[PDB]
Amino acid sequence: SGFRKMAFPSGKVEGCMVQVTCGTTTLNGLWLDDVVYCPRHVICTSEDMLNPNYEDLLIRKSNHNFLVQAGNVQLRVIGHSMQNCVLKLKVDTANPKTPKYKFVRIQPGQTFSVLACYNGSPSGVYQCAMRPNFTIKGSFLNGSCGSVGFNIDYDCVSFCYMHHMELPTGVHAGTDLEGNFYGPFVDRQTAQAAGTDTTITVNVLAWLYAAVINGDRWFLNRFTTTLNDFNLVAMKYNYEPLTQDHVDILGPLSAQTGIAVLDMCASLKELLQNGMNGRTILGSALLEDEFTPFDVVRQCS
Amino acid sequence: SGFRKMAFPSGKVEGCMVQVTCGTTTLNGLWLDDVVYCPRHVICTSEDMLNPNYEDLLIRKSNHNFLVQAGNVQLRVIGHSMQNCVLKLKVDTANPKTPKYKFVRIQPGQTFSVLACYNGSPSGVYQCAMRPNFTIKGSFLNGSCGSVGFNIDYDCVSFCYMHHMELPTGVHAGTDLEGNFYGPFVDRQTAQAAGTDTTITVNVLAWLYAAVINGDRWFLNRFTTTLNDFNLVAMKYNYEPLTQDHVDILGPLSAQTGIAVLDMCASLKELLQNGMNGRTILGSALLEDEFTPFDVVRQCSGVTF
Ligand SMILES: O=C(Nc1cncc2c1CNCC2)[C@@H]1CCOc2ccc(Cl)cc21
Ligand SMILES: O=C(Nc1cncc2c1CNCC2)[C@@H]1CCOc2ccc(Cl)cc21
Ligand SMILES: [Cl-]
Repeated sequence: SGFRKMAFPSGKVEGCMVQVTCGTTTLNGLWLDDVVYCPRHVICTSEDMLNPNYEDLLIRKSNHNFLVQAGNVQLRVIGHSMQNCVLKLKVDTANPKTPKYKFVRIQPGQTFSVLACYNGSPSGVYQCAMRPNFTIKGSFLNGSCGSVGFNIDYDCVSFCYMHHMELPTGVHAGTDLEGNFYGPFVDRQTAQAAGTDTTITVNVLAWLYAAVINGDRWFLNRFTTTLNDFNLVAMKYNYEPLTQDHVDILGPLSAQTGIAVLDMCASLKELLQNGMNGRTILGSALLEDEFTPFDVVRQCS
Repeated sequence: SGFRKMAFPSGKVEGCMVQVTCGTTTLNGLWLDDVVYCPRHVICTSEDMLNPNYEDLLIRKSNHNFLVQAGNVQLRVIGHSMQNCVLKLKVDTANPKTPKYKFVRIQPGQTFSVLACYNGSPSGVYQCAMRPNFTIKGSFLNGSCGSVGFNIDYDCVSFCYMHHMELPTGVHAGTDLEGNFYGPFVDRQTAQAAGTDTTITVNVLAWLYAAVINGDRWFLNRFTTTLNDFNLVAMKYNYEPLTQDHVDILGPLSAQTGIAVLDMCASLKELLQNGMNGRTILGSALLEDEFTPFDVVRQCSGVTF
C-alpha cells in the first residue's frame, strides 16, 4: 500500500555524468560509450546567446577547448560534432559504466526521472512529466544544464530529456538526446514564453484508479458520461482532451478496479465541479497529473 | 527555480542490494563489507509470525538455509547472528561496491530517501519523513521488506531505515540498521496500529521559506508572534511544538529571505486559522511537512554527492 511520486533508481545514470567546460562556461555532459553529449550552448558566452550562429562558433573550437572531467579524471576530447541542439564530444575512453541504453523522444503527459547535476556531480533525483505545453516543472539552478531525464523500465535506460533552459515563469525547456527541443523553444536568449498549460487528463484518471486500488472510493458516483460530454466539461477547467487512445490505455486499470473509464470520467467531472470538500485523495488536496497509467500499474503491482 | 520532492542519488545504495531467501520467503538484504543485513522475520513462516521465538527459530537454521543472490551471483553464507530485529548473514565475499557508510538512527521529522526493492533489485527511489508517530508513509508491496532508507552526507551513506512491516492503515514500520524499531512496533503478526500523527512544524516553516525563495509571498504578513503564542496555536492544530532549536536551525533561511522565523510563524498561524482561500503554495493546497530546513537549503543551493 501507499502511493508515492517515485523516481527510477539513478545509479545507472550517475555513472554517466561528467563535467564539460568550454571557456568560462561549465555544465553537465552525459558520457555513453566514447561520446559525451551536452547542450550545444556550452560554446556560447552570455553575449552570444541572443542570436548565436552555432555552426560558426563551433568551427572555431579545437578539441582541446573542451575540458571533460569524469570524477577526478580528465577525458581527452578527440572529435566533436553537433546534432541539432546537442554537442557530441568524442572522447578517447569509452565509459566503462555505460549501461544498456536507448534514446527515446517522449510525448506530452509522459513521465520520467530527472537526475539534477552540478559540475558533473549528481545532486538529487525527482520525478517529472512533460507538460502539454512541452515544458517540465523541474527544480534546476544555474549549472544544471546537461542534467538528463530518463526511464528505466527493465535494466535499459531510456534517455528522453537533456536540460537546456529555464523560461521566465520558472519552468524548464530541453531537448531529447538527438538535440531536438520539446516544444517551440530555441537555444537563444530571445524572448520566449511557456504557452498556457493544461492538466494531463489521462494521468489524473490513472491516479484516481490508483486511489481506488489503494482503498479510496469517496469520489465515485452513480453517473457515467459520453466521451464528448466529458471533453466539453474538461476543457472548461483547462484539462487536456481525452482521446479514444487514452480510454483504451486506461482499459487495464478499469478492468482491475471494475470501474469503467467513462464512469471514472464522471467522477472526475464531479471533482472538477465540487472540489474535494476538505477531503484528500492519496494524500493530496489537488488532482495529481504526473502519474501515467503505466506508472500506476508499475507502482501498484 | 522549481521545488520538487527530491531523493538523494541512489547509486551507492543500489550496489548494496541483494536478494535473501529462507525457505519460501524472499526479501531484500543490504550487503556491506562481508555482511548481509535483512529483517529477522525472513526466518518465519506465517504461523511463526503469530508469536515468534526468533532465537529458537534461528538455532534450527543452517548457513545453507540462507540463499543470498547479488545480481546473478550466489553469495556463500558462512555465519549468521541476530542483532535486535535484524539478521546479519556473514558472507565469504566483501561487497566490492561497499560505499563509505555509517548506521544512524534518525529522529521523527527527519527525511530520508527510500530505495524500494523487490527480489534484490531496486525498483524506485522516493523521499519521505519519519513521522512524529514513528511510521513512514511509504509505497511498499509484498517483497519490499529489507528495502532501506538513507541520506548522503558528503561522500558517506548514512543508512537509517530498513523496511519490515505495513500497518493496517497502509503506513509502514521498520528499524534502524541496528534492528531497533522506530516506534512501539514489534515484528509479530499481532494487532498493531499507527498512533495519532502530528504535522512536523519546523518542516512546514522550511517549506514556506522554500516557497518564498521560489517567488511565492502571498501568505506573508506584517505580523510577528512569540514562540509561546505560536506553540499554543500549533498545539491546537495537531502541529508538533516548535523549539528554540528549530528556530535556530531556520536561522539561515530567515536571513536569506529577510523573513524572521517568528514572522514566518505568524504566516503559518494565519494559514492554520484561515486556510489557503483557494490559493496554493509551491503547487500544493496542503502545508507540506516532508522537507527539512537542510533539504530546503540543499535543494535551493545545489549540493552534490
Ligand atoms: O536558462 C538558462 N539556464 C538555466 C538553466 N536552468 C535553470 C536556471 C537557468 C538560468 N538561471 C535560472 C535557473 C540559460 C541562461 C540564459 O538564458 C538561456 C537561454 C537559452 C538557453 Cl538554451 C539557456 C539559457
Ligand atoms: O507487514 C508485512 N509485510 C509487508 C511489507 N510491506 C508492505 C506490505 C506487506 C504486507 N502486505 C501488504 C503490503 C508482513 C506481513 C505479515 O504481517 C507482518 C507482521 C510483522 C512484520 Cl514485521 C511483517 C509482516
Ligand atoms: Cl511517450
